[PDB]
Amino acid sequence: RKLVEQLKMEANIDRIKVSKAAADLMAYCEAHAKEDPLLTPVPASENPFR
Amino acid sequence: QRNEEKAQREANKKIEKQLQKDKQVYRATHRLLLLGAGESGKSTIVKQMRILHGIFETKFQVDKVNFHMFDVGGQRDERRKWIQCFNDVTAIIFVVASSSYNMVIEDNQTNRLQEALNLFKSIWNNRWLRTISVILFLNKQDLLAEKVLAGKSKIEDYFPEFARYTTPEDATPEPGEDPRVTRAKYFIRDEFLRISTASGDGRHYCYPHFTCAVDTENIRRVFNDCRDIIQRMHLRQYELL
Amino acid sequence: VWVVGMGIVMSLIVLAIVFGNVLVITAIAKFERLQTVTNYFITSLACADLVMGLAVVPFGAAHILTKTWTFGNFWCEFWTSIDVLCVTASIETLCVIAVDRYFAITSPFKYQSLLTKNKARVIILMVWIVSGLTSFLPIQMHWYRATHQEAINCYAEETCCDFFTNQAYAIASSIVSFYVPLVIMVFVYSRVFQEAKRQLQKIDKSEGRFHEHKALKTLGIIMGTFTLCWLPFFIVNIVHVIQDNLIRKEVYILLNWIGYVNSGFNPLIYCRSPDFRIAFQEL
Amino acid sequence: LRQEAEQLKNQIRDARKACADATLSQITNNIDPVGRIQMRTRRTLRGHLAKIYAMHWGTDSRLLVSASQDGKLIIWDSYTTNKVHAIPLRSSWVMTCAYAPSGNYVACGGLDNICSIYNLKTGNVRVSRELAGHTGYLSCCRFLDDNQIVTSSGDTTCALWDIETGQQTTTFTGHTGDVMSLSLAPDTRLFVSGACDASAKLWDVREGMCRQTFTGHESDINAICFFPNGNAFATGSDDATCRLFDLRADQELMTYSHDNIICGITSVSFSKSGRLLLAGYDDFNCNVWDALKADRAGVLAGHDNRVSCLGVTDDGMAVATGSWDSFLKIWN
Ligand SMILES: Nc1nc2c(ncn2[C@@H]2O[C@H](COP(=O)(O)OP(=O)(O)OP(=O)(O)O)[C@@H](O)[C@H]2O)c(=O)[nH]1
Ligand SMILES: CN[C@@H]1CCc2c(ccc(O)c2O)[C@H]1O
Repeated sequence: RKLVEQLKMEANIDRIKVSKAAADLMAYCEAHAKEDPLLTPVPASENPFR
Repeated sequence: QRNEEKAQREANKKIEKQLQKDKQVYRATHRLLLLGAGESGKSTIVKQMRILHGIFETKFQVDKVNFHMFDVGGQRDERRKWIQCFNDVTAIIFVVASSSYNMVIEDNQTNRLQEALNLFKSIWNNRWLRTISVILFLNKQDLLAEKVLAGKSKIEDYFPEFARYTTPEDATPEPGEDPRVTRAKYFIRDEFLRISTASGDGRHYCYPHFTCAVDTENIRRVFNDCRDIIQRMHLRQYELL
Repeated sequence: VWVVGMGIVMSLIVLAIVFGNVLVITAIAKFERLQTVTNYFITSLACADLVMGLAVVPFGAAHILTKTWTFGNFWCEFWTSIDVLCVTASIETLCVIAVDRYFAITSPFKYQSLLTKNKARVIILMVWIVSGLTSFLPIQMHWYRATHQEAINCYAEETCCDFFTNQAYAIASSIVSFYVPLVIMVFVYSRVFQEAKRQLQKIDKSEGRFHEHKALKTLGIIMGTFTLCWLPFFIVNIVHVIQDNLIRKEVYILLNWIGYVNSGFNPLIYCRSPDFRIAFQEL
Repeated sequence: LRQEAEQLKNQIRDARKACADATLSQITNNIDPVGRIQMRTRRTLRGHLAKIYAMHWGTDSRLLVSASQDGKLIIWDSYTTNKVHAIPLRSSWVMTCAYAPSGNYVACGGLDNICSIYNLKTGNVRVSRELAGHTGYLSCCRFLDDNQIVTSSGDTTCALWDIETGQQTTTFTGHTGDVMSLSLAPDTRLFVSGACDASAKLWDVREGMCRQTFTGHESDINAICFFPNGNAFATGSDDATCRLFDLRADQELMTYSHDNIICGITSVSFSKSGRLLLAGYDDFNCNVWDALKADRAGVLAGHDNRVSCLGVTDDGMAVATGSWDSFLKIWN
């Protein structure tokens, strides 16, 4: 009753290929890797916790 | 400026001094947990202990020590994922209605006693509760005596091991109890201990009692068992025995 | 070549004491989970053993080997006071450990409130003060003199070392140092054994059907390893002062050195907790 | 009806299988590895009487709040290591905490089935409201603004509250097991929920209805978090595996698992750039993963007991981990 009606809503949705999503995630990571203090260690002269 | 940090360092001192006072109270109190199946008489027991002096909790004092007894919250029958929180309590109080062998709590489930054994087996063989002792309250003794005294609905109908069982030699009977009643009581008690003693590695033990939830001084029994639990823990830690 | 062989034997007795007590000192301070109320007494005992094994034994070994003393008439008294202080402070810690074990087992509910960090620190300071009072003050005041030509010549010479005392000081030092803690420890351990026996009997009565040498061995390792090594020295110390030349000196030194070797045994008797073993394996 | 439900379920599997062009590993095969990452403890906060089950940072990334089952709720200043507040609690069983985006309020909850809100900027900090409509314990609390809070309880339900009136604006249903975590979107319009029935959903705050369901795991779910982009999320289950899902592709992308690890997972979190996936564990330490390669790149093993919470500052400068030994630690 309730379950059969709910599954119909999620059955018909728009989907894209895995390749596009992977490319988008990789591009975002590559673009924002510069401003990551955990990845590239910050100099000791600009470390609040040091 | 530097004056801001001067006031901040003073704020810590006032706060850190209050925590020292809370060290004494927290370290000098004991916490107990009540467990059992439905309609087992848990609230009746705590009601009697209340007069002596969400979730249901009660605080009382015996001699000079502090005790803190709280219920499990009275939640529905379920998988217990909150049981991991109570991994440092002093002891676990288990209440079981032994006078409910010929009863069903769905309608096609096993008799309520077998449901109590199933719950006890799961609690005893728990990864988190590997160092917590259990105090057993074989509650509702008067009804069980009345059921056995009247001739009907024998134990052998539901538990076929009653015929092959006999009264233990080291089993002191009660003065008012008849031989037909003393045998019935000990059969249920040994049934619960068989699960406990089988998988025990010496870290935790089980303490059985025969109690009536309304007119029995249970307060001394809990206090004495708690003293033994602490004493045994120290002896094991010091390598002796 | 008695010296060449002995040198090594005394030498092992020096390295082992210093190395053995080094692990206990570092492990307790470095790890936060090992800093408990009871561990303070163990730390104090380890410090005392370290001081003794570092200062006393090497000088005695040098005196025994070189067959002469070189420092003079001041370092001799300093070394004597140091060894008396280290011996007296080592024994009295064991009595405190026995007492706090007795308090923990006999009275479980009041044990948490009875002992705290301040009380433990005060007790340790008082024990150290009592130990120091009987070592430096009586020697420096020169209250342990002797009345015969040999002692007078010994104190006149600047190259000879020997221990001469009168009856009163020896008796007082022995009573203060060894005899008083022994009776307390014996009574405490007897009471603890009685409590353990009662608890085991209760356990057996509760669930005997479906289901004490451990206590015997645990108490024996603690008691015998101390008594059988330290009683002979004190009995001969009391005997030889009240009697005239009933025993040779070599026996006196030999019975004295057993007390020094006891410091090696102590960290094996204690510090057997699984946490200690894990820390030692890691480090 | 039963036959119709089974037929509809096959459509979802058929459509998902058609869109699987290639795995994520082959696409990022040529990416140079990050290498070995090592961190050193910078601070250690003490003053908690018992185990710690909650933690949350602030927007300024300087002050944080921690909750313990001793009946206390302490606010720290990690720069100088000085306690600022200590709020006593009516109930000693606390399983969650939160910190308002504006910094004026702090939330709490636990086995008492009641959420509580305290007013920091009054001293005499006291309870402001008590949102008491639930059955079963609470698992997580999050703040949308100064007047909206989302809570997930243990009765397979989630609700959106209203602090001013203390009433439920809307409720979400559909789970068959206890809900254990949630995480708001960066724009605070969508959120997820990891239940104990080995599934996750994607609710809508305005509509109050589910949109998608992911069932890639095989046991209970204990943690969840979003990718900084907002189009992906990672899950940490009772088994040793962590999985990364994608909303647009509606499929599981990549799994992080090791043969040696056989314990559970209690918390997960990402990095500032969404490149590292730090996950806690039950074997007394924490691990650092790689989002695009599933290669371990360091172990944080300075804890003497299991790790129960984990968080990363908004500016991505430090990682704070709590445990059951009542000690917090700041890594950099
Ligand atoms: N005859 C008799 N009945 C008892 C006794 N103790 C408890 N009961 C029964 O217990 C009932 C009271 O219910 P509670 O004790 O509150 O049961 P409960 O606390 O809800 O236990 P849970 O359902 O597990 O939460 C009474 O109606 C009694 O019939 C007893 O000693 N003698
Ligand atoms: C140099 N050897 C001394 C001599 C006597 C003596 C010692 C230790 C404790 C005492 O109470 C003593 O009386 C020994 O360490």
